[PDB]
Amino acid sequence: SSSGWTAGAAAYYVGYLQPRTFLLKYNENGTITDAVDCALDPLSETKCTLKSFTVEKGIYQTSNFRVQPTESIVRFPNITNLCPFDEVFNATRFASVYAWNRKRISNCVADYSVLYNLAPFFTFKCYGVSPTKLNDLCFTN
Amino acid sequence: DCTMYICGDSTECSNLLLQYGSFCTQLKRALTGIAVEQDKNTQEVFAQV
Amino acid sequence: FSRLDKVEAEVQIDRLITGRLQSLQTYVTQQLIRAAEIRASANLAATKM
Amino acid sequence: NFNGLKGTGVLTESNKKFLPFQQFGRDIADTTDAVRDPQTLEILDITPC
Amino acid sequence: NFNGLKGTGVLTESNKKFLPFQQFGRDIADTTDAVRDPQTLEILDITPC
Repeated sequence: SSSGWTAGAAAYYVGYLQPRTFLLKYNENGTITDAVDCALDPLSETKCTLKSFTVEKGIYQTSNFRVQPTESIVRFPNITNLCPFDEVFNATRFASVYAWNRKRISNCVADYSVLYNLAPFFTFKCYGVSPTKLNDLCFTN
Repeated sequence: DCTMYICGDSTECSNLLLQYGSFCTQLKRALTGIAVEQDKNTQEVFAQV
Repeated sequence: FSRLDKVEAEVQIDRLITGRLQSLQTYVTQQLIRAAEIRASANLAATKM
Repeated sequence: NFNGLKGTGVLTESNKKFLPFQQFGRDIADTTDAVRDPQTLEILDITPC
Repeated sequence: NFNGLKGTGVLTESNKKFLPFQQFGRDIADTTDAVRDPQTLEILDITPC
């Protein structure tokens, strides 16, 4: 008898939830008695932008309509070169602190992800730039 | 447009402006009184016939 | 938002969002002052008419 | 997004001529609204939606 | 300091009815005015001194 069962009828409905602004009318007893949703109808919008349920005849103003973007496009210089980063970080010899050497870095694409993976790095705190955002911002010089 | 003159094209700024309270809706109401007034002065000076 | 961490970008942006919002107040207040003189000058014209 | 210049708007065909060293077109608002695509030499006008 | 709800005032008997779920009553001014005592289900009535 473990296979095949005769059960009664049953019905159930399921819905999902969205983040919305609702106007709820608490009665004198404090239980919910009326409710409206702003983002359903223009009449609902003008109801909930005046904080009332009955609105008198007249013109009214509500949220400003704006055109949502359809897609995204990113344009960077078409050059594809590796910046001389590792050789700087893997240089056999470093100059003295009083004799610091300044190098020009340009005309290349710099990838900081490979630098992130180096274990013995100690000091990494970037003030004017968020450290995680160095992989998507173009550097003049 | 309070929500866009301040944080135009920035969703997070608009969210940040939301917690500032009933400030933007105050100006939309305040300037509406000025806007509707200009439809009364001319409706009072010129509509005496 | 493309140059600063979210932890204290709020501190930075607040120094920019309060200036713009306070700037918008000066314009609104000036609108109330000006529209009060025009209204007082409209009722001077209405009597003339 | 041009060289990190993130924003929301539309791209149209412009007629203003840019000097070889000029890439950022500003306005009275003193914010960028006219740039040139790095891949080409064409000047693009940017206006909000 | 009801359940951490710090406040000051004098508490009297409240004829207002709370549903068994509801805990804190709020007024138009958006502040607490009635609390349910954990030991006694009777509803208090917060009002400033």
